[PDB]
Amino acid sequence: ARGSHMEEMIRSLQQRPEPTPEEWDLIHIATEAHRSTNAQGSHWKQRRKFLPDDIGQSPIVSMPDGDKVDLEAFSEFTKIITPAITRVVDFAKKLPMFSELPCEDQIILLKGCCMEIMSLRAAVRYDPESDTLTLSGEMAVKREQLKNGGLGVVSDAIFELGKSLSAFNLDDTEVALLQAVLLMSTDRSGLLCVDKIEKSQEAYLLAFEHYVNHRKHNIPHFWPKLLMKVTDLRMIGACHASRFLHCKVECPTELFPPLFLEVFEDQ
Ligand SMILES: N[C@@H](Cc1cc(I)c(Oc2ccc(O)c(I)c2)c(I)c1)C(=O)O
Repeated sequence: ARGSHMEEMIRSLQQRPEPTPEEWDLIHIATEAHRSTNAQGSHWKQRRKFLPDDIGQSPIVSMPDGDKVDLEAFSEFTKIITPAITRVVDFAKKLPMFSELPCEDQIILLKGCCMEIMSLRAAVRYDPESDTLTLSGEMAVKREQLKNGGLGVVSDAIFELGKSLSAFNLDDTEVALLQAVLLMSTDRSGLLCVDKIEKSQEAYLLAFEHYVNHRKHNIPHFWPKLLMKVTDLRMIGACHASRFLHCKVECPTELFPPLFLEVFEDQ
């Protein structure tokens, strides 16, 4: 019927496929890679400081879509963006299927997912009571502030994602696997090792579907619902890439930290 008598008893309430031992090892590695690079781990809610409320209310630099930029808010956010980008690279480097790619492939994949991953890490720290996001576990920001400091409607999409993810009760492994599925994408141009990257994505997706089955979440249809959030995050990444091109047409390079320009000054 099954396996041994013990195995069937332990699996008695399981229906759905659980992770294999090899998937559990993949899951453990990705979870630890995320927790060792996710800032302020559990400490974030006490240790975050609100962005002063008089910053972000003065958008005066024009943009093509008519959502203007407040340069002082954009400066406060870019001031802390280089350590946050650096943690996404630290995370990817800790995944063996990423670190074994050619160096050129690893840079293309990191450029392709960086905003998706930093937006997910802000959105999972949405706080319903203050209606804020937390940036790098330290800066609490209101919708108006993040919208006027350069993101424009991107910030609304991240807040909407953050508010919707509260009911999903994601744990650190789910966040780490959504990050690995975002990272291991072949939807980018100029990759060499396409088949290998697709195979990794498929291994991460299936470990992730089996870990979701293991967790027995209390909202129904959890796995497709979570896939639809991955799609929302890729839309957020595309919106940000379009918006960042416009930033650079409008504003001088001196305002953009070198690593921020490198990861996104892109297509
Ligand atoms: N909160 C994340 C890091 C994180 C840091 C920052 I600054 C963010 O804001 C952005 C992002 C792109 C931009 O062009 C602008 I202007 C502001 C976001 I959204 C996320 C972490 O915990 O790693």
